[PDB]
Amino acid sequence: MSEQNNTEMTFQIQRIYTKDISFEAPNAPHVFQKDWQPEVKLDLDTASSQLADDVYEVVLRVTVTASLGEETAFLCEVQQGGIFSIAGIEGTQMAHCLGAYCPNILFPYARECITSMVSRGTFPQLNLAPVNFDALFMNYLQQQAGEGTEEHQDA
Amino acid sequence: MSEQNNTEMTFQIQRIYTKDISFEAPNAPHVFQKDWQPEVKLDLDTASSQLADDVYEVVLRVTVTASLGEETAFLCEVQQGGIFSIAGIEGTQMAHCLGAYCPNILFPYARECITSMVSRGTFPQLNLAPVNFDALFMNYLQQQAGEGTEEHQDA
Amino acid sequence: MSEQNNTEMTFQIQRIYTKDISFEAPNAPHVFQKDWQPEVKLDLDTASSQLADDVYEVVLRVTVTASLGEETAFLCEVQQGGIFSIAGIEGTQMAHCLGAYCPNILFPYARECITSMVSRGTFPQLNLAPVNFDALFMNYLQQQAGEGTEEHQDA
Amino acid sequence: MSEQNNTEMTFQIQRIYTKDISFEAPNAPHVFQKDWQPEVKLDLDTASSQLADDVYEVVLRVTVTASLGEETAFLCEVQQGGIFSIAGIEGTQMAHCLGAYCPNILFPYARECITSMVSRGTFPQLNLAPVNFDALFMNYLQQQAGEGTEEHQDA
Amino acid sequence: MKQSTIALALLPLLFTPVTKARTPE
Amino acid sequence: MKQSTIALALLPLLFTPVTKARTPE
Amino acid sequence: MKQSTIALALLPLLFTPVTKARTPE
Amino acid sequence: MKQSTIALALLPLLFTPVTKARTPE
Repeated sequence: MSEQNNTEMTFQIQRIYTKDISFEAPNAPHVFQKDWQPEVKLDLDTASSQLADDVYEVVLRVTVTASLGEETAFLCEVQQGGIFSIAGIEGTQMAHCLGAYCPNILFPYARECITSMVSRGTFPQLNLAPVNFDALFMNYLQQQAGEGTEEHQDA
Repeated sequence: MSEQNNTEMTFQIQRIYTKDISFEAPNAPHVFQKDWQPEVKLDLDTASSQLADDVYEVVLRVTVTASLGEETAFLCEVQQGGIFSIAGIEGTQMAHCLGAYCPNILFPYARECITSMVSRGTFPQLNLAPVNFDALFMNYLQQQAGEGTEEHQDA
Repeated sequence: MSEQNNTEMTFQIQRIYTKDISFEAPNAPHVFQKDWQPEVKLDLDTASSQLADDVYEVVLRVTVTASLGEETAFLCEVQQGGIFSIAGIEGTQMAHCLGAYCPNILFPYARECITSMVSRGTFPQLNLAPVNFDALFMNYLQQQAGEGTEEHQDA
Repeated sequence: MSEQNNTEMTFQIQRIYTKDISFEAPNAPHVFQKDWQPEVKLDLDTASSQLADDVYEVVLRVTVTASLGEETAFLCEVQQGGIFSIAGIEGTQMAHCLGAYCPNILFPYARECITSMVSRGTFPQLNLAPVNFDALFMNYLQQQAGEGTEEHQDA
Repeated sequence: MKQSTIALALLPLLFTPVTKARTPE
Repeated sequence: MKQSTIALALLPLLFTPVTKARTPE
Repeated sequence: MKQSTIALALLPLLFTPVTKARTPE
Repeated sequence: MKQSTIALALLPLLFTPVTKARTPE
């Protein structure tokens, strides 16, 4: 993380929307009287469709499982679709745009739709934490170090 | 919304929630080219369970099959369940409580969950018109001893 | 000539929509030290307009205050408006229809919109209580009457 | 200036949340029959906050006004706050962090929180196009060089 | 039923009583 | 700052109803 | 024949709330 | 190790519907 890099990139968000939404609690009566301490098993799956030349749909499947041991608390799956314009860049920069940067746009939409569904099933708030796929792709190609908190205030 | 309250009729809402939610837009960005109000179809299934002494959960599988032109727009199904502390009821009116007034409580929440997922899927909004099905049940029940029921708990 | 019953009537939902939103988390970054169910204060306020005849646009302003201990945590507010076509009926019968029933349709939509802004403020689970607002008037307008179990024993 | 690849400067997100939200459809019942020509004004506000040693919360309040010629369609204003632990390597190096890449963190969330209120206010799909501030600040830091093209000819 | 475009009207079968409404095991 | 749990009160001002929900006159 | 959807531009200030964030032009 | 709530991981294929960006092996 010290790179200059060109922008160029012919990018425009065409339309964002929830293609698929789901929330399952078949144990809903029984699970509400349980002590709330779930093992949140995430799942991240990738999907797309070509609508035209340079017009491509980025879908990211975000699937949140919650299990209080053998008791399944719930399952939730939101597949956030987003139509984006891709041109200008090619190779690993285009791969950065698609496999990190474009579903980063879709991340807060998928996030709110899951946490809403949790609260619709009357389970306590489960907000997804910010995952930088982008910064994880910044990790390769080079060496990765990290400075610590120095703790400095003066007046 | 109401029934024959000539007894010690009890009805204290414990809780409303979603045991199952679904929204499926398979043709989504292709079908958005069809910018108009989709042909919407409502469907119902029965499901419920006894949780405790005079405490009973009622579940309605509300289904919305929507289609733009001659193809699928979105498929939106919510199994809206709700626990109610009910007592002081006898005979066929016990079947009316769960077959009219309890689904009547769940109908605003079913409609809302669907309507929200429609707007999230960026389709033209659709609010289901309120029906007094309670009354239609009463007319039929009060002119027969045919107290029928199905054992169905797939929820 | 004049039977004491809901004569004719006409009810249809035209369009439901969020007209206004407010969220203020004054002590937000610091007050997160306090983890429990925040000290709530809901405050219900009125906003209305008659667009045309037989067409009235009903809003329900749901103001929310939430506090952690001795300080305010967050503030939320939604104005869920809804256009409804109401006709035929007149007097106390329509005073209840717009005074309870129409805002009660809009209550679930406002409810989720609050809990959304709470979730966006990363605050504890804040869900509004399920009330049958129509029943609150209905129990005033009905004479309460029941029956009793009868027995006999001669020793 | 961090000329060598190493990643000396270091970033950790503690928390991201909306500290203020406000949607206003002033003419909402009227605005749906009006001419839909959205002239959307963009207005940026900045808010500073220091929570601790090396714990700095930068906030960006994004304002979106939509006007149908002379009549206001709606307003959507979201104060997107974010607690970011930023330290190790100061000056223009850190200025590219806090004033360029940290905006890019909050910007997807601030987009979505606006888009959500628009969708809840039943208006057509509205997404503000992604602007990579950070790359164009590298353009002034030491120019944009390093044209990569790691290509893969295959389908 | 009378499912209509969007109407409850009448359930496909009489829902349940509070009596048992399930297999007793 | 107050301390409570939800609210919901029967509107003391009532709701502003329809002026003659019969004849567009 | 091309157009562009509404977008932001570079923040004409470059905010520096943190101490020691010296910007020598 | 990650001192954060759950946190996602990178993708085996770099997710590319446009062309197909990856190593040829």
